[PDB]
Amino acid sequence: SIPLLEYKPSSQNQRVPGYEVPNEDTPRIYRIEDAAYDSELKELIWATYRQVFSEHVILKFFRQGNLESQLKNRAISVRDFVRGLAKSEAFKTLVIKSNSNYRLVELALKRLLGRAPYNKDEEIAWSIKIATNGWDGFVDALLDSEEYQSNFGENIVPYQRRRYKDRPFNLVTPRYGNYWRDKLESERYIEGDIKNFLELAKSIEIKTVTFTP
Amino acid sequence: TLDVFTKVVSQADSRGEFLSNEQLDALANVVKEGNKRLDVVNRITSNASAIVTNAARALFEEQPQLIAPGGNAYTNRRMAACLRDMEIILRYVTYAILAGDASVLDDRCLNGLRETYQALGTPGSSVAVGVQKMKDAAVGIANDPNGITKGDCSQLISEVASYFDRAAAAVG
Amino acid sequence: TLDVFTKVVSQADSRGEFLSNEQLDALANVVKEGNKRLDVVNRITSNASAIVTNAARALFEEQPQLIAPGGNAYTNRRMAACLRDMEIILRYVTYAILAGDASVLDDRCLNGLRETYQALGTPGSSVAVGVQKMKDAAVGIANDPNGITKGDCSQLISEVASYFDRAAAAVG
Amino acid sequence: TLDVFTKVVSQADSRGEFLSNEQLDALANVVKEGNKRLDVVNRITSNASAIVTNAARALFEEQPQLIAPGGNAYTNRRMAACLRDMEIILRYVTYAILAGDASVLDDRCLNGLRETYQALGTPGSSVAVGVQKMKDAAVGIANDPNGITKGDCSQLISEVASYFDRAAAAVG
Amino acid sequence: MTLDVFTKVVSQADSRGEFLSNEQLDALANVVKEGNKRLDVVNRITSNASAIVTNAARALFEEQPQLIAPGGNAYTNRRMAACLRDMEIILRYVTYAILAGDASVLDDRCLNGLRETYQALGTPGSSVAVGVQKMKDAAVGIANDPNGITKGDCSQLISEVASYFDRAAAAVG
Amino acid sequence: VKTPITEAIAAADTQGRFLGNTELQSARGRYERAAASLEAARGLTSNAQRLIDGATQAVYQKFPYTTQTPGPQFAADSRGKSKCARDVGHYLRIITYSLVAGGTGPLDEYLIAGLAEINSTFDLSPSWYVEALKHIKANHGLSGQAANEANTYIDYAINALS
Amino acid sequence: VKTPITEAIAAADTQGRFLGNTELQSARGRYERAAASLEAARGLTSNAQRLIDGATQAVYQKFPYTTQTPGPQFAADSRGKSKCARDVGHYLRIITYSLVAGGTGPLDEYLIAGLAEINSTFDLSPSWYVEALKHIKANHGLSGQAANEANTYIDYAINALS
Amino acid sequence: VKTPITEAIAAADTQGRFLGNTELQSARGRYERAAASLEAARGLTSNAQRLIDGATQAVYQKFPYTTQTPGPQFAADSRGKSKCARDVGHYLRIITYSLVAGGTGPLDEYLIAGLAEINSTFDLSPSWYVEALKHIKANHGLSGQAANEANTYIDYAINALS
Ligand SMILES: *[C@H](C)[C@H]1/C(=C/c2[nH]c(/C=C3N=C(/C=C4\NC(=O)C(CC)=C4C)C(C)=C\3CCC(=O)O)c(CCC(=O)O)c2C)NC(=O)[C@@H]1C
Ligand SMILES: *[C@H](C)[C@H]1/C(=C/c2[nH]c(/C=C3N=C(/C=C4\NC(=O)C(CC)=C4C)C(C)=C\3CCC(=O)O)c(CCC(=O)O)c2C)NC(=O)[C@@H]1C
Ligand SMILES: *[C@H](C)[C@H]1/C(=C/c2[nH]c(/C=C3N=C(/C=C4\NC(=O)C(CC)=C4C)C(C)=C\3CCC(=O)O)c(CCC(=O)O)c2C)NC(=O)[C@@H]1C
Ligand SMILES: CCC1=C(C)/C(=C/C2=NC(=C\c3[nH]c(/C=C4\NC(=O)[C@H](C)[C@H]4CC)c(C)c3CCC(=O)O)/C(CCC(=O)O)=C2C)NC1=O
Ligand SMILES: CCC1=C(C)/C(=C/C2=NC(=C\c3[nH]c(/C=C4\NC(=O)[C@H](C)[C@H]4CC)c(C)c3CCC(=O)O)/C(CCC(=O)O)=C2C)NC1=O
Ligand SMILES: CCC1=C(C)/C(=C/C2=NC(=C\c3[nH]c(/C=C4\NC(=O)[C@H](C)[C@H]4CC)c(C)c3CCC(=O)O)/C(CCC(=O)O)=C2C)NC1=O
Ligand SMILES: CCC1=C(C)/C(=C/C2=NC(=C\c3[nH]c(/C=C4\NC(=O)[C@H](C)[C@H]4CC)c(C)c3CCC(=O)O)/C(CCC(=O)O)=C2C)NC1=O
Ligand SMILES: CCC1=C(C)/C(=C/C2=NC(=C\c3[nH]c(/C=C4\NC(=O)[C@H](C)[C@H]4CC)c(C)c3CCC(=O)O)/C(CCC(=O)O)=C2C)NC1=O
Ligand SMILES: CCC1=C(C)/C(=C/C2=NC(=C\c3[nH]c(/C=C4\NC(=O)[C@H](C)[C@H]4CC)c(C)c3CCC(=O)O)/C(CCC(=O)O)=C2C)NC1=O
Ligand SMILES: CCC1=C(C)/C(=C/C2=NC(=C\c3[nH]c(/C=C4\NC(=O)[C@H](C)[C@H]4CC)c(C)c3CCC(=O)O)/C(CCC(=O)O)=C2C)NC1=O
Ligand SMILES: CCC1=C(C)/C(=C/C2=NC(=C\c3[nH]c(/C=C4\NC(=O)[C@H](C)[C@H]4CC)c(C)c3CCC(=O)O)/C(CCC(=O)O)=C2C)NC1=O
Ligand SMILES: CCC1=C(C)/C(=C/C2=NC(=C\c3[nH]c(/C=C4\NC(=O)[C@H](C)[C@H]4CC)c(C)c3CCC(=O)O)/C(CCC(=O)O)=C2C)NC1=O
Repeated sequence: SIPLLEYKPSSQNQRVPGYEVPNEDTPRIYRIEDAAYDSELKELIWATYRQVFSEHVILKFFRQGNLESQLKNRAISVRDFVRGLAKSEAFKTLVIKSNSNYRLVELALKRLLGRAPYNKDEEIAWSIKIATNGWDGFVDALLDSEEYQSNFGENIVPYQRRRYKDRPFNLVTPRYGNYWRDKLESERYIEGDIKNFLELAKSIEIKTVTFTP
Repeated sequence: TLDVFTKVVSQADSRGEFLSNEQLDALANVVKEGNKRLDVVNRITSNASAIVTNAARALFEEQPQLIAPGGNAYTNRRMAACLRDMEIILRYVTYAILAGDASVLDDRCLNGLRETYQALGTPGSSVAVGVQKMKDAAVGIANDPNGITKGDCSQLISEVASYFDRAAAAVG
Repeated sequence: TLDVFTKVVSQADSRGEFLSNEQLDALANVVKEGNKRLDVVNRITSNASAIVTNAARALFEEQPQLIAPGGNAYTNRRMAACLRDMEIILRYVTYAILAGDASVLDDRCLNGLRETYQALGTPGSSVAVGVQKMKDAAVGIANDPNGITKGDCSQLISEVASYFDRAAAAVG
Repeated sequence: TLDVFTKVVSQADSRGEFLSNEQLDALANVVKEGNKRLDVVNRITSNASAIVTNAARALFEEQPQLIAPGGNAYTNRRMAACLRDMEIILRYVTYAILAGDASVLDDRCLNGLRETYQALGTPGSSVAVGVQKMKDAAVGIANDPNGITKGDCSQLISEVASYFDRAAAAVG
Repeated sequence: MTLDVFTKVVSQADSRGEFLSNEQLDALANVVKEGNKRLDVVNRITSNASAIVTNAARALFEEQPQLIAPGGNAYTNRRMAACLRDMEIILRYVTYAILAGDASVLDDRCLNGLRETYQALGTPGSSVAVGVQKMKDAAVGIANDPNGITKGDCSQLISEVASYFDRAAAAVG
Repeated sequence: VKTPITEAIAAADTQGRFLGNTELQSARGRYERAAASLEAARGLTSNAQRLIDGATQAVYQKFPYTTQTPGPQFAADSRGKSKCARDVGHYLRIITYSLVAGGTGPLDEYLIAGLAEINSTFDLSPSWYVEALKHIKANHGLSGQAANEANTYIDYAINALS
Repeated sequence: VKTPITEAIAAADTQGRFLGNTELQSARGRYERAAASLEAARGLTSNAQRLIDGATQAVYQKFPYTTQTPGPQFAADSRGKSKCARDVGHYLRIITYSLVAGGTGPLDEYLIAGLAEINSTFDLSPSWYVEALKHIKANHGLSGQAANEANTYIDYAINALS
Repeated sequence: VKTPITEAIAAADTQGRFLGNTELQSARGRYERAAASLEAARGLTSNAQRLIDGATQAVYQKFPYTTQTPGPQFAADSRGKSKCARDVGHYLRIITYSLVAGGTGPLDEYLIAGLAEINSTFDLSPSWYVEALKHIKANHGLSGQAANEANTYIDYAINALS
């Protein structure tokens, strides 16, 4: 509804042209229309798992059978396919329970758009939309952004645009945040403590009598 | 992205009062000097590529260690970085001249240039000399009258010399 | 991604001179030891999954508190993190053995592992110990002759023990 | 004898370069403000004799032993001696405002004046109490507006008083 | 594709590969003279944009009452809004074409798939044409009357606007 | 904000190219338009106290119930009528802002963004300010081409209310 | 193609809004500019046979080897010189196109897109047409403000070659 | 950089799998190719001063105007000819680099990336270095399989210039 918070963009490796003509350490950025085979589509369906979830969370239970079938059929465009993984409640429990709203901006830019966030003030800018539009509505506004649709195009798996000397993003950003880790240490269940006996100590009634002489 | 007009607008919005009379008197002067502003901006983009190569030669002579091996601008790939990106200063400078304000210059071409070089290893000082070699030629291109009507624009050309000096001192 | 060859190339590019004769004499030796490099790397990937499970049991015995509740590797999802991941050290180690250089090992599997754990709560020391349990078994797998011709590769196996020790000490 | 026009030549000769465009924009402001100075200068010289005695109505009233028997302004040619050269301060300060640079002031009132003023026996510090009283009357006349179109004259006036302060520093 | 009256002549003169002829520059010099009347007509529509959407909607939904009646295609408040919102989109692409002076922008955005999209949607094409034809007699009538303005006859220019709605109407129904 | 100078700037920024003659001709169009628009702003600033008195009394005579009905939203009490002249006094600033800026930037950024969002909550009927602006449209007293420029921003605000 | 009329159109299309006064002022900047640009196009169309004869002979005297060196790329044979007047005869059309259109649209769509792409393949040095246009820049015979407007497009093509 | 060892590495990285026999056979294709390529590099490093003297004089006799025409871009002055032997002295390094690396990595990363980008700006005609490399292609003096290996990288640079 309301137009977005105006954010200043910083200098970033993809924001400009760079005259690298295809370097080797650059990704293999895949396309659906090349395949014509059983064979090619299994590799292409694996690299999109490797982008949006991460290698560590690429286990079989999480994977969706219906979505994989669609790509082979070709009924759904790969850009329409990534919407399945971002609005998947198997994905949603792993990342939305554990990450705050401002980290949820940063993780979606870092994976889906394949770009670093510019500044801090633009994760604030995208934040209002997510709370009101939901997680699905913020993802929907990110994939239908003009920036995403022009540069990745219609059928090309997400990837990092320019990384001349830049950290891989899967390695760079943890699935969960530094905040949610501190809760895990707080509910560690320390052993032999005085704190777990505090709720038992108040239930016991003690009467004390003092004599003065 | 701000103008001279929206500079006054966003300043008058914060006080929450109507636009005063002398502010409209000052903006009426910007209308009168508006045609001289198109004289200066059109002269730079016509000489855009000629002033990139000419400032590059004067830079790479006077610091020869750059295109020498081991230098930051040695190989042909990086070199096309430190040559074609000299347009990007001029792209955002002539935006700011036609805007008449330094807001567009600040949040695109100034907000992270002194940031991005520590991770890159590009020397900050070398770039400053380069933009400062653009400034004395960009002022000199717009100064000389050949086939235009004579006017006075020294109060306007000093804005252009301020814009390069804003771009230079924010990095080095 | 660098080789032993492109290590010499990018070093000779910085000086800007031709490739010297003894550098070509040294690289001719890498051609002669090139067939010993293929066998060692091939052997590891044949015993890849057997050395992940075998180093996992020796880790989770000797630190029992990990798969005990409250531990960092307690639940299966986390557990399939610490276990599958152990291939990713071996994925980037055997890249570096076949490359003969530690550049591919450094910017993928070494550049943020000691970074990513403070936000994760995983113990860096425990991970380091696990990789050090891979090293004495990966060297021992490539050491023994059974059905291969006998040769000497102690000057080459020490590169593999250096690669795990590079991977271990950069985290813990 | 130097100027504003000639001193920006003389350092430009010592570096041996052509005059830059921002030096010519500097001199264009000097021509622009040139008309006011002639107007300012003419008011000092027309009230030149009225300043000196009105300074002598306080130079001697504040330090009254000077004209009392014993002081160095006592007898009549001694009294006419400190009106003979009270005006020579005004004779060369008006030359300094005309030239626009104090380099013609420092050869005549500032060069050997502090040497004679201990050779003669006159109080040197008792001059600069009254040259300040000239400056209080000089900038009062030069600023006052009667029958003259009004424009800011702040820049000209401050550095008119700087010439009197240089005229008081090298005597005291 | 987005074309002008000028780039209409340019792309036509590019295909023959010859220089621009003198009478073509004489004709385009006339478009400069009628250029200020073109800004008179375009500014008058967007000022009365929302007033002519609601006024043409009531005249449509009276004279076909079965639409907002239940079972109709524009019955529920959602579809209704879409239909209401859409009637600007004809006017958005018409006043683009008036200021362009050419029907190329009108054709490839608002005309290229409207008669396409309705068979899958169930919306009635004929009714829509009527809705646009109820805009046309009011949009011409808004730009016709002179209040506090110089009086000149552009009748040769207003007929372009009546042609643009008739191009938009007949391509659907 | 939106200005046909900055409209030429932000368009040339996304393409990553210099200010050609395409963006340059958009500047002049803003420049000579200001001379028919700045004295269009001088006609409103000189008549400031007339119009906010005129439009406020025009609202009460159009809607006679808004002075009688008890509620915070209405103008029954004194602080309602104190908030009455504040609101239409706030409209005339942005019209003079958007006339001076020469675009619908300040009308976008300061008035109509979320204007239909708040009026559902505070049950302020937008047809109140429609009749308020229509009194200013007929009684601003401006003449000639400049008056016309001012009028469009009045009509651009009305279509944003509806 | 790019035209400051259609530049105002395509900008208002992505925002999905009507033609406000922001896009409208970009139109009359194009309109007035045409009256100093259409007789800037009439100065070139009347002098059509002069300039393509002048620029072609100016290239040969600047580069004397291009008439002597044997190759298809050069102008040693007759069909080279027949392709010489075709090329500079093709440049003057687009300059008259982009002067009449009032933007750098036809220069973008018809000349400079892929112009640095083909010259690497056919080894046509771009400095040949630099000196060709610079003869037209000095000898087009146009005068006044209109000539200056016409000239930018000559200088806009030169910076695209380099 | 690109090397058919690292080509096998970066391909197996994106699939996230171990070095199978698919990537392993790409290694020994690089290994036994080096023995016909390392003495192909020894033929160039021993003849270093011959070829840069030979190719520079071959350019001047092919293009006789490049010694006479006044300009920085040309070789009229002494510092032009000093920059002449620097440029072709820089080409022979990368050919010996890309022969030793066994791939077109150093030719990609150090020479041809942005090579067509700079030559439009400094008006250095690429056909100058085409005839420079073609003298090295005929004057190398290499024989056998090694000559064939050193012959492709010369031709790979020529197609990158054109
Ligand atoms: C130039 C005067 C100096 C210089 C520059 C040089 N730069 C790079 C690499 C990059 N520069 C940028 C810069 C920007 N990105 C932006 O968005 C903006 C604002 C619009 C700027 C100014 C980026 C992103 C890079 C990385 C590659 C790329 O262009 O995408 C290099 C290459 C360094 C390397 O090791 O690869 C060089 C050499 N060099 C000099 O000597 C000058 C002093
Ligand atoms: C209200 C009592 C005070 C106030 C509110 C106010 N906030 C903003 C701007 C933002 N508010 C947020 C808040 C959240 N984002 C979240 O994700 C969540 C949890 C789900 C919350 C609570 C954010 C991110 C912003 C930045 C912009 C945005 O809307 O997306 C404004 C607008 C200010 C502006 O636009 O500059 C206002 C008015 N401010 C006050 O004045 C009250 C004191
Ligand atoms: C109204 C006069 C008639 C009418 C219309 C009606 N339209 C729809 C649904 C859609 N209409 C569009 C139209 C456009 N999309 C474009 O991009 C353009 C060019 C700019 C146009 C004109 C689209 C995309 C939809 C569907 C989804 C969406 O709008 O977001 C409906 C909805 C029907 C339904 O069952 O959903 C209706 C009813 N209805 C009539 O009876 C009139 C003749
Ligand atoms: C966007 C396209 C466009 C351009 C380029 C443009 C320029 C332009 N510059 C003008 C004037 C002028 N331009 C200058 C500029 C200068 N004189 C000097 O001696 C200085 C060195 C220099 C400034 C640094 C002067 C002095 C005038 C005199 C007339 C005036 O004040 O406008 C005028 C007045 C009207 C006319 O010339 O017909 C035009 C048209 N107008 C346009 O519509
Ligand atoms: C290519 C280089 C690379 C590496 C190595 C890497 C590791 C890495 N391991 C992670 C989590 C993890 N890492 C482990 C591993 C361990 N935890 C334990 O308990 C054991 C002690 C230890 C293994 C020995 C586990 C179990 C998780 C999941 C933890 C969680 O989900 O909170 C995460 C965050 C979530 C993820 O995407 O899976 C990263 C980024 N990322 C990289 O990009
Ligand atoms: C990429 C797929 C691939 C592999 C894996 C490969 C390995 C390989 N290792 C070989 C030799 C060899 N490999 C070794 C290796 C060793 N001997 C020891 O005792 C040491 C412990 C150890 C090194 C650490 C030795 C000693 C030879 C003898 C023959 C030679 O020098 O190549 C040979 C020679 C030809 C043959 O065996 O038929 C092959 C094929 N060739 C291939 O095409
Ligand atoms: C052209 C620049 C110039 C100046 C200004 C100048 C001053 C000057 N003043 C002098 C003496 C004097 N100067 C003064 C002035 C003063 N003594 C006082 O008691 C007062 C405080 C004060 C005046 C305000 C007097 C009274 C004498 C005579 C003292 C004596 O004869 O011993 C003398 C030494 C004797 C002489 O020739 O008359 C010199 C050289 N000479 C120069 O060439
Ligand atoms: C050599 C003979 C000569 C004189 C004396 C001279 C003075 C002179 N002063 C002028 C202006 C002026 N002069 C002043 C001076 C001042 N206003 C203040 O309020 C300040 C206190 C003061 C400076 C300290 C000002 C403000 C103007 C306004 C016009 C201008 O900028 O020139 C002008 C402008 C033209 C005119 O007045 O007709 C003249 C003629 N011109 C001559 O040819
Ligand atoms: C009812 C039928 C009718 C129409 C349509 C009409 C329009 C009309 N607009 C005119 C002028 C004009 N119209 C405009 C309008 C604009 N210029 C711009 O750049 C702005 C974007 C735009 C306003 C938003 C301008 C600037 C003029 C200049 C002449 C004048 O002031 O009237 C004139 C003056 C006389 C003439 O052009 O022959 C006419 C006739 N006259 C009629 O009798
Ligand atoms: C700077 C431009 C600007 C304007 C004009 C503006 C108006 C504005 N008026 C409001 C409420 C109001 N507006 C009015 C005004 C009126 N109601 C009546 O009964 C009368 C008919 C009419 C006045 C003639 C009243 C009485 C309220 C308070 C209503 C409430 O609290 O529910 C509100 C919501 C609450 C608030 O913050 O006070 C806004 C945002 N806001 C802006 O930012
Ligand atoms: C509409 C804009 C436009 C231009 C200008 C254009 C030029 C153009 N000139 C070409 C060739 C050519 N261009 C020239 C022209 C020259 N060579 C010389 O020797 C002289 C120095 C110079 C003329 C002054 C010649 C002789 C050829 C044929 C070269 C060949 O066939 O290899 C070619 C490649 C082959 C072709 O289709 O004929 C193009 C594309 N193409 C375009 O679409
Ligand atoms: C490491 C691989 C590598 C090479 C080879 C290379 C060449 C190269 N030569 C250049 C200029 C030049 N190149 C030459 C060379 C020649 N011009 C002539 O006239 C002769 C025909 C010819 C030599 C035979 C000259 C004279 C210049 C200076 C031209 C100028 O300044 O405009 C330039 C642009 C300016 C510069 O930094 O000096 C580059 C980038 N750059 C690289 O990174």
